[PDB]
Amino acid sequence: MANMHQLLTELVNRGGSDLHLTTNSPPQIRIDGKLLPLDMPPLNAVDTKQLCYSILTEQQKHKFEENNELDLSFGIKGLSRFRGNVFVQRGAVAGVFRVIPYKILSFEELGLPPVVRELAEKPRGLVLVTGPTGSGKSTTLAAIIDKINTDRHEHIVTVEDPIEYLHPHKSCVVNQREVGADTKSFKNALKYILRQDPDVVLVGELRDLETIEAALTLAETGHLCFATLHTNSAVQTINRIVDVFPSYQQPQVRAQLSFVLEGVLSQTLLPKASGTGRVLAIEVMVPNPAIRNLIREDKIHQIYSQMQVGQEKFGMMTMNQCLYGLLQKRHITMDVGMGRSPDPDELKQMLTS
Amino acid sequence: MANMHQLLTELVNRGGSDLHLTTNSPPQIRIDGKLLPLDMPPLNAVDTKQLCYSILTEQQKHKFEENNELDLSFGIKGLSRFRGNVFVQRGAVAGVFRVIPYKILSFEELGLPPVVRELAEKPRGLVLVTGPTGSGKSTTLAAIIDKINTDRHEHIVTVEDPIEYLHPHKSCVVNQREVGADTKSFKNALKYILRQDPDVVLVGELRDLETIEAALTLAETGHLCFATLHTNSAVQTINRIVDVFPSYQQPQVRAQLSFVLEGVLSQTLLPKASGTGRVLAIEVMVPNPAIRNLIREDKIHQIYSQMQVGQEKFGMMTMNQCLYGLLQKRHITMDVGMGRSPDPDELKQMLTSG
Amino acid sequence: MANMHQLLTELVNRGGSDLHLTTNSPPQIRIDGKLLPLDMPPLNAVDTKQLCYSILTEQQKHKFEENNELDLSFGIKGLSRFRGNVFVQRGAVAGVFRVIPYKILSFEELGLPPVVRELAEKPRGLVLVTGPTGSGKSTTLAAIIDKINTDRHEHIVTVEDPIEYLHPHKSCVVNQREVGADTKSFKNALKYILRQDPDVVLVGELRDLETIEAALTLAETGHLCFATLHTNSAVQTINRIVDVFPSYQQPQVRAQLSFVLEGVLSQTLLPKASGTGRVLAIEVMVPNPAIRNLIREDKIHQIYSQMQVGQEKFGMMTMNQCLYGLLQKRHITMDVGMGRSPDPDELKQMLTS
Ligand SMILES: Nc1ncnc2c1ncn2[C@@H]1O[C@H](COP(=O)(O)OP(=O)(O)OP(=O)(O)O)[C@@H](O)[C@H]1O
Ligand SMILES: Nc1ncnc2c1ncn2[C@@H]1O[C@H](COP(=O)(O)OP(=O)(O)OP(=O)(O)O)[C@@H](O)[C@H]1O
Ligand SMILES: Nc1ncnc2c1ncn2[C@@H]1O[C@H](COP(=O)(O)OP(=O)(O)OP(=O)(O)O)[C@@H](O)[C@H]1O
Ligand SMILES: [Mg+2]
Ligand SMILES: [Mg+2]
Ligand SMILES: [Mg+2]
Repeated sequence: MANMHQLLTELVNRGGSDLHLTTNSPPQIRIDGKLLPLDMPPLNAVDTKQLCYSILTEQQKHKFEENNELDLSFGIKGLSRFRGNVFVQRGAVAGVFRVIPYKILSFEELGLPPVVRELAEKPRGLVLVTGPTGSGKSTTLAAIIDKINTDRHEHIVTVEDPIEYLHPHKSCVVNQREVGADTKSFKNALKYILRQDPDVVLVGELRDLETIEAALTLAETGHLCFATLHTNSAVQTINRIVDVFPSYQQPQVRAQLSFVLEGVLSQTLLPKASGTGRVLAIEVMVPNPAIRNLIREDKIHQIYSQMQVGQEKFGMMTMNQCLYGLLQKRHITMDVGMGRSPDPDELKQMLTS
Repeated sequence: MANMHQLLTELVNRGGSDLHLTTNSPPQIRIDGKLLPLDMPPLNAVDTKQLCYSILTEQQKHKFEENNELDLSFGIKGLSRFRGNVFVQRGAVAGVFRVIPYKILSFEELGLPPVVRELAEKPRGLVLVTGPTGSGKSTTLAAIIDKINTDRHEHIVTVEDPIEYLHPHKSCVVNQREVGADTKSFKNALKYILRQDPDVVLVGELRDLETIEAALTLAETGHLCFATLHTNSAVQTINRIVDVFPSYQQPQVRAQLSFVLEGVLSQTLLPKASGTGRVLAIEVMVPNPAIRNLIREDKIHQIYSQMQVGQEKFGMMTMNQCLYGLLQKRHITMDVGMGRSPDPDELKQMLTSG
Repeated sequence: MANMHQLLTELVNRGGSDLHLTTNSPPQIRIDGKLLPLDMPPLNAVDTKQLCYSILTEQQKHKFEENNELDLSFGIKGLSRFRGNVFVQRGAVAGVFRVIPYKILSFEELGLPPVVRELAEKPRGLVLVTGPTGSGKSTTLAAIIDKINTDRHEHIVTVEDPIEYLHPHKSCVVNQREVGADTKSFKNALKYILRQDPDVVLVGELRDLETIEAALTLAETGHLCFATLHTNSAVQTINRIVDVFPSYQQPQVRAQLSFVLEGVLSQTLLPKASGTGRVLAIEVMVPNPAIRNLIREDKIHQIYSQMQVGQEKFGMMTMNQCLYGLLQKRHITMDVGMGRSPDPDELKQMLTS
């Protein structure tokens, strides 16, 4: 029946986030978080292998067959780019494919508050975009980087596994290195990045202690560094970074973070109240002198109280404060807002007042 | 006399849990926990090798002869699936085979309380199914996963060594990866699972620090994660997870567990008082705000007191409370209930209270 | 002169425990702990090599010649089984051989108290048989396992280096794996033993931290686990197990031990007062609720006081209490009892009262 080109076109046309191909099921697309099967016969092992192999190079095929795992990205001219993962289950090939649009949407289209636009103007520091899997983090990062590319005459370097969004040069020089092709690893790229005269660097996830140290060094040496974590809040993000280090070296890490941290964004995507589309809920922490002191004084938990009152001055916003605003504008239902609040009793109190 | 197909048929027909093949003994089938020898001549070394090799591929035969060890699963069309272990003792092949039915029983048939069915509706978090060896853990997990498969339109990924229960697609997309064939290892499968757009993940036993960290990460990144441990209670399960980490990092592990933990099930299978069959005894801990606080404040022991009074509100149940109910229903004898109670004095108090 | 078959027959016939073959000495047999030379010419290097090689397979000969060390067991039909060790000294082969009877003696013949028979009825837990080298530990373990084999319909697995006592099936299924032939190592056997549906497992000596963790896991997962240590008392045994772990993880180990421990037996073999044969002296600790609390409370030393008064209720017995009974029945002399008491002044006090 349908070939890979038609399946990916249907994924794009229907606003799906992921296309799933596996044996004994028809192709399925995730729309607004939920899977929907396409009106097609179920695939067999011949189908899944042929469809997934149709978008691989010969080197990628040999590589997938050596490990039964493969991450990759590819483009279909005139349609979209895609991030693919291919694996093996029950002795057969399976694949998942995520849409990466060629055109980056704006801050207001993505539902990002104006403070996120101001983060794109920071000359230096560490900006963290956090949240659960598939919560819009790469899309937010692409919007920020596109703004920098538009407005600055600086050098942007990204290190990606794989490269997702493409950034053609506007006013910046943008260099994008793909792990496994352009560079051997994140570690090898970071070993030479300081000799490449960067101004803005995207390093991906802060996956281990070595990557955290690289990001802290980048942010301390006069660069604007963007990174991601899978944490769910500003406080949880700061604690996660500090606590990976041995107890005797955590004082320095807290001091470094207090100096270089310029923003923490924690995102989630919620189903809209209408039943179509998803809306962004975001917690924003922008450090002020009080928050930087709390970090140095090892009073990280008290940062949440500072965020509750930093709305007008610094554009800060707790997750519950964002859910409150989404509820008053009727963008989400009460069940969705409550089922997502990190503290439902606090959000209840905010409602009853 | 009998061939492997006939021996596995008797295993299934008799409701046994395991078939044992070893030299100088007839085939034996474990029924309700106790071995029963079949009315057959004892096997010799030729018999044990031939019977076990009849259910192996040539690649599996080569690997078994390379290591004198082998785990595997296989199916017999129209009968059942089986998990097998082949080994060598006294210079001869030996084998044990566990039944894996094609049909997944319901919560009611398995003796699982209604709170277990509500765990299958959880959209995120960490659910732990614990207990001793052969206590029904994989069967409970299959029942929960079959319920999710029936009710949700989500992506379920399992990593198994080997794959036991097979889950055909219902309303979910179900991908099942077998270690050693589909994926190199648990570690390699977990290295890529976040790029496979999952909603529900089965990771197997929390074998080491690395697997615990993977399961905690899965649970906090928006997924429903199922895993097993060989601990015997909810409190012992929480302590086991925290205590594997260095002392300075246990605070973060306790904070993570307090956020993501959605359920701990600890099971044991007991012989029925009727003499035929076994009955499930299960301790259920479902975190409420009080328990999550106790985890963060490093007061894990005080969780047991919360479970004693959380029956009506949250469906919680200590093991002794489950044993009490089984005794009231006359499913088990007093000796069996007392002999398996983790605190016989408490169960005695509960019985002679009124 | 005499061949290996005749030397091993003389070892069996004279009730010896070990036969020694080395150059410039006649064959010597250990009877009741003391060596006695046989009335034969001294052996040379040709003799020792020929005698020891007569009981080796070709693979064992190549193996011994590669390492100058070899542990093994073998049987002589109609006579006995034997555990052998072959080594090299002064450029020549030497060998020691221990008798392993085909018929396992009963509890009363071995001098084991009735509480040891009750340990064979335990459904689950950890049972430790401890004592110095050659103190009867394997023989006690074989008697317990034979009782389980007789009375239960369960699965017994032993891991041995090498297999000593053979256990033909009675009511149990008994599988015995020899390290270096049936299984690669203790570690590899223990890696798969939980997938082999065992009920009772013999794991040998708790030689390292990894083996202790395996035994604690077996005893906690619904199995009856038997293991040995070379400790001399119940308290010394418990302390040895806990103290091998780092200080931060000892709380869990004490908690595990308090849950799974079902018995500690510490044996010694003493020469009989008549001058012929040896008699077993044994310290028995069976945990009661008080002892299990002392383990959790890190009050291990106070367990000895509980054993002094647990004779009638739980069948417990300190080593000195056993020596006291052996002295009143005139089984041992005062010098032997005192020369063996771990606290001679306590045994003195028990005598003068
Ligand atoms: N602000 C947003 N509002 C609504 N939908 C969004 C938003 N941002 C991203 N999405 C959609 O969510 C899906 C995931 O996008 P994206 O890959 O950028 O997030 P992610 O956290 O980086 O995913 P992953 O964890 O796999 O790397 C996409 O389909 C995207 O169109
Ligand atoms: N609720 C139950 N009630 C009665 N019997 C059960 C129940 N659950 C499982 N069993 C039976 O117990 C035996 C073991 O089942 P299962 O393999 O699922 O447990 P397990 O703990 O995962 O075993 P293992 O430790 O080897 O992985 C099977 O024969 C099964 O039919
Ligand atoms: N209860 C007993 N009474 C008298 N003699 C015994 C008793 N048990 C064992 N023996 C004898 O002591 C000798 C050693 O026996 P055994 O090998 O079982 O002890 P062991 O501690 O396991 O030795 P090793 O440390 O070398 O492994 C044998 O000759 C045996 O016959
Ligand atoms: Mg991304
Ligand atoms: Mg299982
Ligand atoms: Mg021994």
